Amino acid sequence: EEIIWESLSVDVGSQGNPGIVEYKGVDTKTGEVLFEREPIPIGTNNMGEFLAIVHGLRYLKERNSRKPIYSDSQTAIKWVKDKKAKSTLVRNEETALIWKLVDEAEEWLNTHTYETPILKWQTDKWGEIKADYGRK
RNA sequence: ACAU
DNA sequence: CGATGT
Ligand SMILES: [Cl-]
Ligand SMILES: [Cl-]
Ligand SMILES: [Cl-]
Ligand SMILES: [Li+]
Ligand SMILES: [Mg+2]
Ligand SMILES: [Mg+2]
Repeated sequence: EEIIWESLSVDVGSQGNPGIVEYKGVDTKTGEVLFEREPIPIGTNNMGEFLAIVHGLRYLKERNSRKPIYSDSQTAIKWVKDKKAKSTLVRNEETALIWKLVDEAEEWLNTHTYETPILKWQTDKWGEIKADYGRK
């Protein structure tokens, strides 16, 4: 398995889980940050991974790009394939923002088409995904 | 068990 | 050590 360098890599980072969630997408080859979401006060790791992939799909579609997306999240790759994010996070006023984003991301997937391959980054062979946040 |  | 997920 060769890395597909002509691709977009996404990943989540957080302070607490559940906690403050952010995510970003980078050029897999150069590491250039192509988008980064403003921190969301309360969410889960998997919600952030999910939003990161969907944002990537929207980013590539808008730019007429056929590049694949790498994610390291087994969970979020499945959620995108299903068009359904099966998060356990409670719905309350503190989690309303992220739940609105998740609901809207599902809605986008149910109203648009894409051919973008969503690929599992093979961390065991390649090391950390290039969008990883690391340690604070 | 696997993945974050 | 615990949390989010299949
Ligand atoms: Cl978002
Ligand atoms: Cl997977
Ligand atoms: Cl591909
Ligand atoms: Li990740
Ligand atoms: Mg990471
Ligand atoms: Mg980390």
